[PDB]
Amino acid sequence: EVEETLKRLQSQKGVQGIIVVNTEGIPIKSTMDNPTTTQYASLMHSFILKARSTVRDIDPQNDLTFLRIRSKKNEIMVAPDKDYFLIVIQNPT
Amino acid sequence: ETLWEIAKAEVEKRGINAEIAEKFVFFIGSKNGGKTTIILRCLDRDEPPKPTLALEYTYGRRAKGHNTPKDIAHFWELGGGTSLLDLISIPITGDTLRTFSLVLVLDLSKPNDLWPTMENLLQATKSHVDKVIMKLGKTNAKAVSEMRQKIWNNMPKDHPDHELIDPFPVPLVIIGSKYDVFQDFESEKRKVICKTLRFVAHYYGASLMFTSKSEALLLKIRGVINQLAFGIDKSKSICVDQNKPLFITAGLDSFGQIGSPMELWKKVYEKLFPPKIKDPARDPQYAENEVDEMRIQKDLELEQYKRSSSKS
Amino acid sequence: IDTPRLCSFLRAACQVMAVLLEEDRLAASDSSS
Repeated sequence: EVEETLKRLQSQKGVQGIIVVNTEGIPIKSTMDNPTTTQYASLMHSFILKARSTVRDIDPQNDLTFLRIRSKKNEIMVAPDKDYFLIVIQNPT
Repeated sequence: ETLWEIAKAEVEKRGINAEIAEKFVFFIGSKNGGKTTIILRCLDRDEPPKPTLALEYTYGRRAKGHNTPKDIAHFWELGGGTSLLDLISIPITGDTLRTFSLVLVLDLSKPNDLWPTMENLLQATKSHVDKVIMKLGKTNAKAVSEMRQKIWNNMPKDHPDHELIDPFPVPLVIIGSKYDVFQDFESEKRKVICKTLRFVAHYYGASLMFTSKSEALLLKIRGVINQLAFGIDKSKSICVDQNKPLFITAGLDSFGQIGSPMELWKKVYEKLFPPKIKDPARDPQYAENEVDEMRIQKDLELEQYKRSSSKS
Repeated sequence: IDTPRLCSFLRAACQVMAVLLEEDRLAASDSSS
């Protein structure tokens, strides 16, 4: 089920790649080249952690619900997780 | 310094010739052919036969009487035309080829229906043993030349070595199974069977013997090939005349007398007996979460096993 | 990852992405049909 949805998403002209990072920067599934797969997993792992800390620092009884970072080249979205999150990159243009 | 250098020199000098690499024998046969009982009798046990066969492993020990050298004889077997080379290649390694022997068991019930079974298994063993002698990259192959010349000069001991009818570089003994059915065969059928049984022995230079309970020749002859487990050669005369017992000493069974090839087999085959789904779709079935998870599991486990990068 | 108990997250992540893509799609005196 989830694999079919991921394929359908990847087929969308906006989507530039999807990475499933599981064990804290260790992926299992990717639609991207290896150097980018590894770098992207690492960056988004560190990045989401920083956002979660920021929210807890603002209020000690709230965590992250969603995080989006945008750039000229592409846009990246992540969601909070218990064990692992999923990475999506799209071209906003 | 010199203390360990000499110690090293001695363990280097020694190492050519508890016991030296022990021999083992592999049993070619069919499933539920009675061969399991024969093997267990070679182990001198009374245990009921096991149904299954997947390179079953068992062994035993023998002594000589002056001491207990603990001569270990290993036993391996496979039945039916199943996973031919995938399993035959497992218990046979070039390093122990010179110590490896075959025995082939044939159920007398339907020689024709059993022929493709034993033939396919025999071809797998023949092809395999022929390669392993040098497939291992054995540069110092002098031993390979010696052991091959031994095999092909053991049967033509005295008779002029006119030709090697079929170069077969591993010892072989052939025997039937459940001869209790043979007495009930038609005379014409018994005769044509005898032709092929006689031929195949001399063709490979493989001895024959009977199988029973009071018949000690089975244990004796098997014992000889099994590291003298039940005595020594004790070569006896051929019993082609009585045809009631079975025994052939390889070398006395000259074709001109016992047969008196392709035409012989064709003739025996035609006279004796000519009549010789997985549903991966799973269509008449349904499940939603069970099948989705199974698809997920299949992919994740398969990729994990590849990543293990096992050299096996 | 082998367990559906975690694949639920993968489903949810897909659901978020699908909606965002659908939202992204919402872009732009006589006969001009």
